[PDB]
Amino acid sequence: IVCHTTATSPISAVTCPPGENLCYRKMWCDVFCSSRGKVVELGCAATCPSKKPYEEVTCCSTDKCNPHPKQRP
Amino acid sequence: YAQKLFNDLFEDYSNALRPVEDTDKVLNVTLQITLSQIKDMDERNQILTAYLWIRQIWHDAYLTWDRDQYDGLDSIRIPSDLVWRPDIVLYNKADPVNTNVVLRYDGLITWDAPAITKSSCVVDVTYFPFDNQQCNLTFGSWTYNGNQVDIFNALDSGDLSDFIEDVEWEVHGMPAVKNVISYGCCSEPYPDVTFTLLLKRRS
Ligand SMILES: *[C@@H]1O[C@H](CO)[C@@H](O)[C@H](O)[C@H]1NC(C)=O
Ligand SMILES: *[C@@H]1O[C@H](CO)[C@@H](O)[C@H](O)[C@H]1NC(C)=O
Repeated sequence: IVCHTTATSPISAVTCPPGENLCYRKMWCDVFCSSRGKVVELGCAATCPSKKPYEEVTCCSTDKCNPHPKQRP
Repeated sequence: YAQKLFNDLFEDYSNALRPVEDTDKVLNVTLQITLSQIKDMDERNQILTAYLWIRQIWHDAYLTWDRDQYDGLDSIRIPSDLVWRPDIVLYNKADPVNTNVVLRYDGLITWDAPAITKSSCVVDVTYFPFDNQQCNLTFGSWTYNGNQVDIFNALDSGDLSDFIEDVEWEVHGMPAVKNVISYGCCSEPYPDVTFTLLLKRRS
């Protein structure tokens, strides 16, 4: 699978590992949140990460499918 | 005198706009802390209080002068609030005294400055010795992406050298790491270095 990963500067596309089939999106909060909205971690995962109390977490199984709120897939 | 060097570099310059020749190239900055003292390891709130010196170095394309023809004066010290600064702050904060900068003939600026920081620490203990405490210190700009300002550590350790051996707390490591933070608001990532301090104690 090809996912966006945020480990990279600038943000770009990577082919996930073997077994890590899903692309995900994670968003929690800094308290820069007010000032610069929401911190985003994009990447790959084997199973969709269960996580946290406060999220805007999203899985997908398509190529392309976890972009930052940058633009559209 | 250097006051006619300082005549100045400052009618066609005020600290607002980044001193690059045109906007969408990048101004890098070298950053390193020199840990001086562990003021208090507040164990029961997990807050570390620390005294530090903060090295920041960068080029200002507008503050250049040819030395030979200003009677060869290499460089001047001038007010930090008077030159563009990467508004580089502490990201890791939980809860600082103005100084001056060594500007060079080639428009290179060297700003050391001292800080007090209350930053949060975390325990998970083994990596034994009996008690390690991790205290991260994360620095990055307050107003500029890595596409306006990229920020590099001077080396992959935080400078102990003039560290001042506290009696109950023992710096075992202070490695540095460089990351980007995405931030759903927008607009390129935000570069940040993390000095990571690991202590233990004699019983
Ligand atoms: C920023 O730093 C890199 C090396 O880290 C350097 O190659 C680059 O030229 C610097 N930026 C500019 C605009 O020169
Ligand atoms: C400290 O920072 C490093 C890298 O910046 C990271 O591996 C570690 O999880 C951080 N510790 C805490 C408590 O955030």
